[PDB]
Amino acid sequence: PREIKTLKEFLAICSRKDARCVKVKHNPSATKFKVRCSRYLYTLVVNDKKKADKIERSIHPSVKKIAVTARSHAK
Amino acid sequence: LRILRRLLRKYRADKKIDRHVYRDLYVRAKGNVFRNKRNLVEHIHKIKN
Amino acid sequence: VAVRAKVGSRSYVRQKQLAKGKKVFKIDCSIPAADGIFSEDVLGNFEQFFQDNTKLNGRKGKLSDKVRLSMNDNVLTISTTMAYRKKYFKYLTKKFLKKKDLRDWIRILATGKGTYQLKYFN
Amino acid sequence: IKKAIRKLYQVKAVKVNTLIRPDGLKKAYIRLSAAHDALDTANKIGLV
Amino acid sequence: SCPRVQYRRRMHYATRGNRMKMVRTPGNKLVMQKRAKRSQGIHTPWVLGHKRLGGTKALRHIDARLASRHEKSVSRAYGGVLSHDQVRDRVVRAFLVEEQRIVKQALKEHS
Amino acid sequence: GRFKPLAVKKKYAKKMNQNKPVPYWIRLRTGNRIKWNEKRRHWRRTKLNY
RNA sequence: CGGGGAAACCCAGGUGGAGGCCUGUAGCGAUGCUGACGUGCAAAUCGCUCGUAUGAUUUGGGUAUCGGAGCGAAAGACUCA
RNA sequence: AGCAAAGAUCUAACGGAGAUAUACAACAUGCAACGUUGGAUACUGGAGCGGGGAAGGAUUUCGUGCCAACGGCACUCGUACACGAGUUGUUCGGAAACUGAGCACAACGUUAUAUCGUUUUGUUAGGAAAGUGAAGGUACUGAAAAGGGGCAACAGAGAACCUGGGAUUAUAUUCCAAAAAGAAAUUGCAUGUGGG
RNA sequence: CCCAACUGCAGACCGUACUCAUCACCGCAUCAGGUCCCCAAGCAUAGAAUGCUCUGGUACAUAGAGAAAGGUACACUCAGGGAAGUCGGCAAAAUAGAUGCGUAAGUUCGCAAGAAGCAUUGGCUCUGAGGGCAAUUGCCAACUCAGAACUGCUUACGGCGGGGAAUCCAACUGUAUAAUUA
RNA sequence: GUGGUAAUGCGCACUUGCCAGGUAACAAAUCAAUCCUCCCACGGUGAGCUUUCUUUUCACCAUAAUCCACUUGGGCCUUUUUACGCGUUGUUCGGAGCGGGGGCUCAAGAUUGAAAAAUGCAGCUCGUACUGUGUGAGUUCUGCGCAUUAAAGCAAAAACCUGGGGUGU
RNA sequence: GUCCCUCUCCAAACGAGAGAACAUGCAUGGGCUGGCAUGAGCGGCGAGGGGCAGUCCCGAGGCGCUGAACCUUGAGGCCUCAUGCUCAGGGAC
Repeated sequence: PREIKTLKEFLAICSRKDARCVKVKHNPSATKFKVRCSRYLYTLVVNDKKKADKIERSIHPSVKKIAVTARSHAK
Repeated sequence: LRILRRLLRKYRADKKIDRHVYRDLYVRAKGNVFRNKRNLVEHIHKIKN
Repeated sequence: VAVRAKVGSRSYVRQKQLAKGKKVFKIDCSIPAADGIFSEDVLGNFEQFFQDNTKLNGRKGKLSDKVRLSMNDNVLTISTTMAYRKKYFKYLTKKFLKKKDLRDWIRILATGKGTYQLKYFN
Repeated sequence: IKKAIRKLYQVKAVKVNTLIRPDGLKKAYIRLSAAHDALDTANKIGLV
Repeated sequence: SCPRVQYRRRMHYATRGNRMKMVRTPGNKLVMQKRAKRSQGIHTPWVLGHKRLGGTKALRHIDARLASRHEKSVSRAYGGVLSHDQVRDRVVRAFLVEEQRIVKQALKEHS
Repeated sequence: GRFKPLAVKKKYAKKMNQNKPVPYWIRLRTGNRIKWNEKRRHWRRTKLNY
C-alpha cells in the first residue's frame, strides 16, 4: 500500500487509467480515500471533516466510489 | 561489580572524583575490596576527608 | 516491593487516591423496583447495605466522606474521590441479592460506562 | 483445458485447478469468467 | 496456556535454514513463520583480514540483486572491495615503489 | 507418506479399482463359475509394496 | 586486590569455569535378584536394582567394503530369527 | 488351561429385535449385555491414550445404510461390510537449475567372454570430443576459452505470500471474483507516456 | 537500440486425503518389543527428577459374585535376639535433603573425601543487611540471607549416599560373546 | 555522474571479451537476550462462590506479510595528545594513536504512519443495531568472529554482488 | 415330609454343615460397652504489629462452652430398651 501526501497527487492517481475504484472510509478522527489501482492501494488521509466532503465531490464521476461500511453475512 | 562500577561512573561524571582516584577505586572494586555499595561510598567520603 | 510488608498492617490498607476529581457509579434498580419485588424497604436496605459493607481503606462500615452514597430517584449512585473498580460494585450487589435470595431472578449487567442495571432472566 | 473450454463451450476460463483423483482420473475445476454464467452453460449441457 | 504450534512449510526439521518465529495473528492464533537466512555481509578479502566494509549493507540473494548499486558500495576507487586504509596503501605503494625503480634505474644508466 | 512418484500412484489407483465385488448379474451368465471375487484385498493383510 | 622479603620468590582473599572429572533426567546400556514369564505380552519380554550420561558420546538419511569372502577396541563377534 | 501389566467406572432419559417376554397382587418365574446425550467420579499430567511430518502403509480419511463373518468377552459401535463422495497452488515440497561421500555412460585397456578395471589429488581418452564468437569486414573473418555426457541431498546449498472467513460431511499459506474479505511479492514478453 | 517508473496479458509439471502408532509401519495378529523430527502450561522443588492439576485426549485393555489352601507383587508390619541363616548378608532393612563445624592412613600432591563423626531444621509475629530512579531529599520494583521473641512436634508426602580395616587383579574413561560368560 | 578535510553521502548507461575480490560459507563457554510463553500490575465484559469470609476467584482483552519516515552494541574518520588511563561477569587494549569533543557507517530494535478495523473476540439490545478492546522468570533469533579442547582448527559449487580494466569517447 | 428360592453364622474354595420358617427375624434409632483425645461455631490469654486520637483492628498458638465431636458389628460386640417392615411365603420332586 502507498501513501498520498499532497492533494495534487490524489487528483493525478484517480485520473490514471487503471484505478478501478475509490473506497471512502469514515473514521471519527479522519476519513480515508483508498484508491484501488492495479499494483498498489493508494490512500489519502484528510483529517478535517470539512475538507473531506469537498474532496468526495471533486472525484470524477467516471470512477466508482464505494462507501466502506461493515458488511455482515451477505453470504 | 555492576553496582560498584555504576557508582564510580556516576561520580566521575559528576566530578565528585578524579580520573586518578577513579582508577584507584575501579581496580579495587574488582579486588573484592568493597563489601557493598555503602562500603564503597564510606571509602570515598573518607578519601575526600 | 521497597518497604517489606507486615501482617498486622493488614488493618487499614492504603487505597490509591484519585487526584483529578469525583468519580461516580450508578446502580439502576428501576425495573425490579417497579414490579414490587423491591419495596421502599429493600431500597432503604440496599443503600444501607453498601453503607455498611463497602470497605474504604481496610475497613467497612465507616466511610468518611471521600465516598458518598445517594438514593436520589430510584437509581443508586456512588460518588467517590477514591479510586475504586466499578467491578467491585457489581460484586457487592450480587452479594446483596444472595442474602435476599433474589439472585435466581434479578441479574445485573452493564448498560453504560458508569452504571449497572438490575433486570430479569429470559 | 483453458483452450478446449474456449472451443467446446465458447466460454473463457479465468482459472483452472487440476487434480488427480486416487482413481487415476484427472479432475479439473474450471472457473469461467464473471461475464459468463456457469449455471447457464451447465443447463446448456445437463445437469441437475 | 502456551498454545502449541506446528510447522507449515513442508519441512519439519529444524536447521539453520528452517529457523522459525512465533507469531500472534489478528485472529489471535500462534503461528510458525520462517525467518530469512541472512548474509554475513560484504567483507574485505580474507587474506587482508576478513573485517567488514563500511557503507555496505548485508543484503542477501535477491535482496542484493534488487537494491540500488550504492547500498553495496562506496564511491572511491575499489568501492565495494577494499577498506579505505587498504586503498591508501595501494595508492602509496603504487607511487613510492615506482620511483624506487625510476631512481635505481637512472643510476644504472647514468653509470 | 505424502511423497509418491506418479508412476507409483497409478499402480495403487488400479489396485483400488480392482477391489470391487463381482457384479450380481454376472453370476447369472449361462455356464458361470465365478461367485465371489477371489482376488480381493484389504490393506491390513497382504501388503502391496509398490 | 592485599601481606611478607635485601633479593629470589613465598603466603592470603576474590574472580574465572577446566576435565575421555563426580551426583542425576532423557538418551545409550544391561549388574543382581540366578525375581516375574517360561505351551509368554515376547522364537530373549517384563519389574525393581544397576553401568555411563561433554564424549573414544548417542542418533536420521545417503554412501562405501561381502562368501574360503567381508568387517571386527578380538567374543569364532557380526554379515536380514 | 485359561482370556490377571497400563488404577474405573456409576446414574437417568432416549435409541434398538435385543423386554417390564408368565396358565388365585409385586420379590420368590426374561437373565446379562449395547449405543448416544446430560450429570457424577477418575485417569493421562506438556518426555501426554495432545497437535503436526519422514520411513512404511495406500483409501484405513468422509457421509449414509448395515451385523452374515471379523474386532480371541460384547456390541446397536468399527480402521468390518456395502453404496456414494473426497486430495484444487505463479509463491508450499520436488523437478526445471547446485555441489558432497560417492556411482559408471562414453573413451581406452584387459578378458576364451565384459556381465572386468580405470573414470575428482583439477577431472575421461596416445588424447583431433570446444559448433561458442572479442575486435573487425556486412552472416565472412577468428581473438579468446586445456581437461567428454550425466546422475547422487523431500534434513546440506537454493526458494517470489500473507492473515481474515459463514470456504466444507470430508481439502486448504491450495478455495473466495469487482468492494475478489483483501493486502503484496516475483518471472517472461509487450504497447504507451518520460529520458537516452 | 538502450534505460527508468507504471500499465497490459500470461504464469506450465508431480505430490497434497489419512496414518505415523499400547490399532493404520516391522515383528505370522488390533503382539506390554522396536521405530527419526517439531511445538511443550500451573504449583511444590535445584528440577524436563517425582507428586497432584486447568486446556487437549481418554474410561478402550473381557467382566460379575467373592475371606480356602498355594502363589505373584512396579505391597506393608512384628515381641526378645540380631547373620546363629546361608556356598556367600542372596533378599530385605539400613543410610539419605540443605546448612555449620569437623575429617585419618596412604599419595603420582591432583586427591583420598560426602572419608569417619557432631549439630541445626517447623509455625508464627518482628528486626537487620543486600538496590533502582528523579530533582541531602522524594518516589518505587523484585527477591535472597542472617538474627530475635513467642509457640508446636505423634519426628510424620515425594525424592534422596550405609560406612570403616585389608588382600588378589587390571593403571584410569572406553570396548566387548544380539539370545546362559561384562 | 556528482557532494563532504575525511569515515562516506546522492539516483545517462554497457561489461559472463578479460581479471580480481566478496556473499552463498558453516564455530565452544560465559554474559546480555528477539519473536513468543509464564507470572505480577492496571480494570473493562461475562461467569463462579456467598450461613460466614473474600475491593474476590476463573476466561478474554488480539493486529499477518508488504512499504514508509530515538536507543543499544561494533568498525571508522577528523580534532586535542596519552605513560598512566579506558573497559567487561570474564581470561583485555593504546604512539602501529588510549581517553575527551564533534562526526561517518553497520547490526539489532524502539517509535509514528500506509495496510487496519471494514477484521477477530466477548458481551448485550428487539436476525438485526450497539458497547468493550515490568530494572520479574523463561526464551539461541541476535551480539558472535581469523570463532572451542585441538598431534580435533570445523565442506564444496551453482546463482548472485562489487570492483579493476575497458566501452561509451 | 425332603430339596430349591429367601434370612442368620458355631460352618464354609464350590458342594456340604449348623440353624431360622411372621421369629426382636430384619431394618433403623436409643442406651451400654469400648476406641480416639476435646469437633464446628462463637466469645473476653497472646510474642509482636497497624490505624485514629485510650481506643478499633491484624496475629501462630491459647482458654471457655467440651472427656467434647466422631466411630462402635460389619466375615456378622451387648442390652427389648423403643419404633418400622411382613398381610395366604413361591417353586420342585
